[PDB]
Amino acid sequence: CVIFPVEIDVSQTIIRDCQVDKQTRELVYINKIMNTQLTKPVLMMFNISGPIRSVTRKNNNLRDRIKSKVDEQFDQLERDYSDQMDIKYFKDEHYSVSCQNGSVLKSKFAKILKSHDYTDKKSIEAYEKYCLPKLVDERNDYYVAVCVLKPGFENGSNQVLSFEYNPIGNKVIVPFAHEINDTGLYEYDVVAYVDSVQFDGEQFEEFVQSLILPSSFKNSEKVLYYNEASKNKSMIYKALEFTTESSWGKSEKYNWKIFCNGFIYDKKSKVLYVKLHNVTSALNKNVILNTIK
Amino acid sequence: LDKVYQMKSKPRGYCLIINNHNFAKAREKVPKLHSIRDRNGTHLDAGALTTTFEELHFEIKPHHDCTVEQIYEILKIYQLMDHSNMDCFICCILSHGDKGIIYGTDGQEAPIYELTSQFTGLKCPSLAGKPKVFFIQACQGDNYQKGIPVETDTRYIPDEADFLLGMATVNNCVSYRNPAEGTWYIQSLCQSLRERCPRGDDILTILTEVNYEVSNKDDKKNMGKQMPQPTFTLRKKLVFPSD
Repeated sequence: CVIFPVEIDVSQTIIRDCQVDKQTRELVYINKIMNTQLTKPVLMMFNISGPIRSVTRKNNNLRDRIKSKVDEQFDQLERDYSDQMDIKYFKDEHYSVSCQNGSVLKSKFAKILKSHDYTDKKSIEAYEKYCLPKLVDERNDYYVAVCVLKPGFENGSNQVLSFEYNPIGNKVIVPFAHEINDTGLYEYDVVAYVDSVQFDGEQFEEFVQSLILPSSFKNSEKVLYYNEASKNKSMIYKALEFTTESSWGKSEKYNWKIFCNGFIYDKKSKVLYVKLHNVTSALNKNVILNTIK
Repeated sequence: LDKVYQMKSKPRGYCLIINNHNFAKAREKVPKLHSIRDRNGTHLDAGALTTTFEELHFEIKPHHDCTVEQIYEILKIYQLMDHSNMDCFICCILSHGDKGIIYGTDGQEAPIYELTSQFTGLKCPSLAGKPKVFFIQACQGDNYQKGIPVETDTRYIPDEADFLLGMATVNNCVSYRNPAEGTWYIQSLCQSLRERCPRGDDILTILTEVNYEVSNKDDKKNMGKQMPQPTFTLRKKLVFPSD
């Protein structure tokens, strides 16, 4: 009943991280930049628990399959009453990934055999001040994935990237970190699907709580914070709520609950659903977890 | 001097209310219709029309989630029936649709012509000369209707006569259904009916108001507009009094 949706506008960020075997996990990453016709070599980077043993290109169908399993989980919380109808390279032609030991990246950074050269200092210089500092820390481990999507990446499908890596220390670092900006505030637009990890309401209350939800343009709107722990669930999230009135007959009210963003955990399944859709927070950090030990 | 459709019959007439909610069978089979949701809220209108045409002395005859084939049968039934003691026959279809068609639980279309022509004077001699009303709450295209700024406010009779056809929306455009309250057309059709019927106004008058309301209802989101559009081949004022 409609076919003019999602196009050159649907591009938040979709990340899935699941455990493939004993000491191996696969990371699927889909961001805005990966879905656009790049004309120049683009660089992006993040943190991974361990080192990358292989990199591959998955099919875009994967983007919608991940955003569904998640968007649905947070959808059973909402009450939207809107009107409906009836030293370790991984080269390739298009990209080039490099996975070095966090600290090592700082010391050698300049070295761009990943061919992000012609961007010269006037371009790399930037990343050392606004991103790099937010990728390396007192825990010199934390491997840094260095990716360099080179033009041509657009041709064909399979824009999604996948990283087969070996977790060091039972740690999992779902990459939410951004590029330190002058302003001080960060906007989040991401959905995540990580599994085989143990809950942790200490760092989730912290995050969710520092979330500033979008406005529904209603004076009556109140943003509540939640912390439920149902049967096989435990959700930490914030919703924007406001009551509405009938449009015809009786005086029946309609309590809305929308813009739900937070973390939902499946106590049984041991899976973690993340949803930070267009929410702002002064907190620009990564979510670290522990693999079911 | 004058003329008005006879409405005396205590049991005015039947009211086949085909309420379609689950389009699962369709999301599977018909490929194009896999990204199709269910019509949530339809129930509010189903209970809305039932309440309305109740005080209006109509013997409502509700029908679950019907598939095209069932619908046709349901209609082929109330066609061989006698309606002599009945002075009016109403049919309401609620479900998804497209260009002059009404999807069923299954997922295959069903041209309106093939539904409404099932009750001509020939096919049903019993309803000949008696008003046959049809209200079709469904989509009729993928296009959204734009909204322009008004800045104001003994013998033989034809075979297809006495027909009233209420279209939730003009053609090529979309109908709007709200999960919490119900659907615009159907809700206005009632709020406007259930109120104007006491003061004795024909349906043709009442539908003009309905066009007024739904024309004001705006799809806050995608700047949408819905514009109902009836069609009739009636011969006298259609009006039903109550108590």
